[PDB]
Amino acid sequence: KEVCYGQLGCFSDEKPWAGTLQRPVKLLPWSPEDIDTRFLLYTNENPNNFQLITGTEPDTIEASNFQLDRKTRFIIHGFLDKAEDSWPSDMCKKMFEVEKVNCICVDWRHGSRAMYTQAVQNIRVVGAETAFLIQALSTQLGYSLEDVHVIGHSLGAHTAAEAGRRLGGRVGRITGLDPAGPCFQDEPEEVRLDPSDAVFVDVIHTDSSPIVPSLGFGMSQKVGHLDFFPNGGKEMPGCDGIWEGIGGFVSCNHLRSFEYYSSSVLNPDGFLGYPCASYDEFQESKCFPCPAEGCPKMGHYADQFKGKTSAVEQTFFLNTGESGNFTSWRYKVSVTLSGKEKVNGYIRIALYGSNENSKQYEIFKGSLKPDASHTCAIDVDFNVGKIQKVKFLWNKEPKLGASQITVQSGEDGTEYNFCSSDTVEENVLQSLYPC
Ligand SMILES: *[C@@H]1O[C@H](CO)[C@@H](O[C@@H]2O[C@H](CO)[C@@H](O[C@H]3O[C@H](CO[C@H]4O[C@H](CO)[C@@H](O)[C@H](O)[C@@H]4O)[C@@H](O)[C@H](O[C@H]4O[C@H](CO)[C@@H](O)[C@H](O)[C@@H]4O)[C@@H]3O)[C@H](O)[C@H]2NC(C)=O)[C@H](O)[C@H]1NC(C)=O
Ligand SMILES: [Ca+2]
Ligand SMILES: [Cl-]
Ligand SMILES: [Cl-]
Repeated sequence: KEVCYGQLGCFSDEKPWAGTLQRPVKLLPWSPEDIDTRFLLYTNENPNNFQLITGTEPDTIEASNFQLDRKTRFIIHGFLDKAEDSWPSDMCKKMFEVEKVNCICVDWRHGSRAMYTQAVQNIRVVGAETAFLIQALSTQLGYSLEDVHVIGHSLGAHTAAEAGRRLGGRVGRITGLDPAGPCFQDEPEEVRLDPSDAVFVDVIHTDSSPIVPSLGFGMSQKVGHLDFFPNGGKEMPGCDGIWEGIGGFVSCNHLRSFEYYSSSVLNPDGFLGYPCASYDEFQESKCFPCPAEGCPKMGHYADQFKGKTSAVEQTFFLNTGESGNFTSWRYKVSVTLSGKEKVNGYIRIALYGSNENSKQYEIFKGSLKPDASHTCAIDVDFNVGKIQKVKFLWNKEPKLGASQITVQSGEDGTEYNFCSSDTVEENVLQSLYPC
C-alpha cells in the first residue's frame, strides 16, 4: 500500500518505512495540505518577521530577501514544536549577529501535532517538501547545494536526513541535534540520519539511551562524521514504581542540544570536543589535551575541523556549563604539596589570567601529606587566556602549602608551571609564580 502526492511523489508502507518491529503498525504520511509545511525565511534585513517562500512558485524567492551570494541554513523543529516565536527563529537571530546568511525555518507544526508514529511518517512528506525547495534553488537560481545547511532537532534531524537522501547526499551539511531515538535507533540508513545524507553530517547527542530500556529521546547510536556526547550524552548539568515518560520529548536534557548549538553560534570555541571512545576515559583524562591539528568545535563552527569527513562516527566527549551561555574549557591541574606535617583537610586552587580570574576549585580531599602530588581536571566556564599566576588554598593548626602547580590548557595544549617556597595557615591564599 502507498499514497502519492502529486509532484512530491509516492510514499509506501513497505519495509523499512513500516511493518517492522520498531514500527509495527503500517502507517502512511498525511497529505501535504494536512501537514501544512511552511518555509519561513529570515534575513539580516528581516530578522524578526519572516518572509514566506515556496518551491512551487519560485517567484516568491526572487521577491524575498534571499541572496545568492549568501550561505543558507535550514532549521527543522521536531515533535510537538513550532518555529514562529520559538528556538528556531531565536537561533536565526543569533546567526545574524556573527554572519550574513539566508535563515530558513521549516515549520510543520500541524503535522507534528500528531500521535508520534504518525509524525514519524509525516516527516517523509516534510522531507520531500524541503528537498523540492532545495532543488528549486539549484534549478532556478543555480545555487550550489554545498552552501545549504540543514539543522534539525529530534525528528527534525531525520527530516533533515530525508531531504539529504532525496538529494543524493549533495547538500553541504547536516547537523543533527539529539536526533530522535524512538523509531530510528538501530534501523536501516534509508529511514534515519546517517553519514551518507550530506557531504558533512555532525550530531550533538544530549538525551541518549538504548531502546531497551528507554531512558531518553536521543540516539545513543553514532550517526555522523562527527558524534559529540557532551557531558556523557545521558544527563546534562542543570537538568521503582510506575515509570512515566509521557513528556520525554520536552525533557530538559533533550532540548539542551539546540541550546548548546545556539550558544556556539556566538561562543565559537566554548564547546571543544576531545577524541575519545568513552566518557569515562575522558573523565579520567586519557583524551587530553587536544590533538596537534586541533579539537573540533562542537556546534556552529564544526565545519572548520580539519578532516571533518575523513572518517565516519568520529567520537567526541566534552563538558559544558550548567546554565547561561553553557560554555566551558577543560584544564588538567597538577599540584605537589609542601609542609612539615600531614593534615586531614582539602585543597582548592584558583587560576589567574589576562582576561579575568577563575573561582576556587577543589582538587583533592582526604590525607594531605607533604611532597604528595595530586592531579585533577576542572571545568572552567570562561577562557582565562594566558595564565599569569595561580593561587593555592587549604582548610580542615599547622602550616601547609604548594611547591609546584602545573596547569595544562585543553585547547592549545600549552603547559604552565608555577612555583613557591612558602607554606601557609588554613584559608590563606598562597600565590605561586611562573618557573
Ligand atoms: C558565561 O558563563 C559564565 C556565567 O556564569 C561566565 O563565567 C564567569 O566569568 C567571570 C570572569 O569573566 C568569573 O570571575 C568572576 O568572579 C571571580 C571569582 O569570584 C569568586 O569570589 C567571589 C568572592 O567575592 C564570589 O562572588 C564568587 O562566588 C566566587 O567564589 C572574581 O575574581 C572576578 O571579579 C573580580 O576580579 C576581577 C579581577 O581579575 C575583576 O575583573 C572584577 O572587576 C572583580 O574585581 C570575576 O568577575 C565568574 O566567576 C564566572 N562564573 C562562573 C560561575 O564560573 C562567562 O564568562 C560567561 N560569558 C562568556 C562570554 O563566556
Ligand atoms: Ca539516511
Ligand atoms: Cl523585521
Ligand atoms: Cl507561544
